[PDB]
Amino acid sequence: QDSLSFGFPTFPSDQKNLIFQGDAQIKNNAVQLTKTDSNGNPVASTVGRILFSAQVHLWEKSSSRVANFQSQFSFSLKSPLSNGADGIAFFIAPPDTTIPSGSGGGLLGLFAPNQVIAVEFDTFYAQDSNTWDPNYPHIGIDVNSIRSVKTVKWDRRDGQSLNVLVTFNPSTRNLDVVATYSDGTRYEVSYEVDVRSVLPEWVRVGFSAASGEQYQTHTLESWSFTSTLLYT
Amino acid sequence: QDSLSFGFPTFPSDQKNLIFQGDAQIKNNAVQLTKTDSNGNPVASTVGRILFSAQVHLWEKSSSRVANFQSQFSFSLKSPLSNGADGIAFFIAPPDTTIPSGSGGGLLGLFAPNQVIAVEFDTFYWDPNYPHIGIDVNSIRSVKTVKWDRRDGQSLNVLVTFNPSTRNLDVVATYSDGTRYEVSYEVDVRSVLPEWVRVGFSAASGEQYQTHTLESWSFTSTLLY
Ligand SMILES: OC[C@H]1O[C@@H](O[C@@H]2[C@H](O)[C@@H](O)O[C@H](CO[C@H]3O[C@H](CO)[C@@H](O)[C@H](O)[C@@H]3O)[C@H]2O)[C@@H](O)[C@@H](O)[C@@H]1O
Repeated sequence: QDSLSFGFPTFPSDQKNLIFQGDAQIKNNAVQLTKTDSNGNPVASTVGRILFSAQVHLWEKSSSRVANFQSQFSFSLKSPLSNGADGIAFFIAPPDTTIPSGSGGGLLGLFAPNQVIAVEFDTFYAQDSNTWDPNYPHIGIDVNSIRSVKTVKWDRRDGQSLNVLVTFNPSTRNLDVVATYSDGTRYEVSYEVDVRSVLPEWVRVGFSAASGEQYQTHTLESWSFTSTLLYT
Repeated sequence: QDSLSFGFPTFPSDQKNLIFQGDAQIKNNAVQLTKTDSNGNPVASTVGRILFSAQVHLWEKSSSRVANFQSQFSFSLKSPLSNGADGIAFFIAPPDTTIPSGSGGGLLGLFAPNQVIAVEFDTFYWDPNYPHIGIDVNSIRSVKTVKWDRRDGQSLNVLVTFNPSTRNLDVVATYSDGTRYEVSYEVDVRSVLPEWVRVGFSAASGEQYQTHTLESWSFTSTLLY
């Protein structure tokens, strides 16, 4: 399909178009990328992802067209542990992408010590962070192996939902990420990326989270996505 | 997804979201629901269907909601025969539906000699004369039809639409010259189809054939109150 759109104002249990991976599953009409005990609280050493069944025709060489697309979602994070971890992330990878062996923890079930595009919302520590301020969370644009090729200071607000909007326009190869809270608190970051130089014409779009030594929930509450091939 | 929506201006060779069943394949950036030869000509004994991977939530007994969708598409039909048969038909069956056994001939690969709705364009021998566009709700094939005109090689733009607000399923098939055909049968979809369904097409030809070419297809569905 040149064009594809789908939305989940909410995440009821009887899902069908979502490829749950890892501890991923539905509870309380939402998606827990990270595992969560019986009482709802997050556990440790948990990782999970979910993709949308239908693949998105990212781009097409035969017609020199790239997909102009938008991704709107919302996630709230919760955890007793004073400093939740590690983070959630919207990614775009090849269709057959599966959780990389040992990609848990600060890798967010995405990478392992690929070919991907991602907009991760980290909250873990890095005693060497070279593209952010470690002693403070961050939103990072991950292109291929290069993690956070551009970041923006963020804030982890326990239990509070964060409405985000990932929009990529091929007419500029401009990927914008606008995340905001309930009280107008606004966090953003843009970055020129040529989706073609890093992903196959056909990909899969979805989310990933993870927790290692420490934890937090990564409740995916709503989502919407649209992509359309544009000449050029 | 409470709302699903997709569009294929055309059908290239690299389709990742179509469940090809039977002999349906892609050729000339279109879907050859029925099979053709190396010369691209229709043949005998054959049925073919396609489905859109992503299931469509047609209604929700929970929120008691019903999906308000819409499906447009175009096809043409070629055969060296003057009485080419049997036809192509848009449908909505459960996610597991797969070409029924011995469903060749006029069964369009949609009926065995289920739960499914379908807008069929029968060209074969519902006025047992002129072709007809029929609405097949579940097992009752064609509970409402309208004479139709087969025009070899001519595209037929079709707009099947369902509205939970009146449960009216409307079909509007028109040609280049403007000739328009329409039909619309009341249908409490909840009555025959599970909440989760798949959409797609089907066609076939037994002893009389033709080419069932799906050239494009747009679909959108959104649950409502
Ligand atoms: O339409 C005029 C022509 O009709 C021809 O009749 C065919 C024969 O009686 C015999 O072969 O049976 C077929 C129908 O059976 C199969 O084909 C139809 C159509 O493809 C299909 O619906 C059915 O399920 C089955 O597969 C007749 O069409 C023949 O009499 C010609 O001489 C005549 O001009």
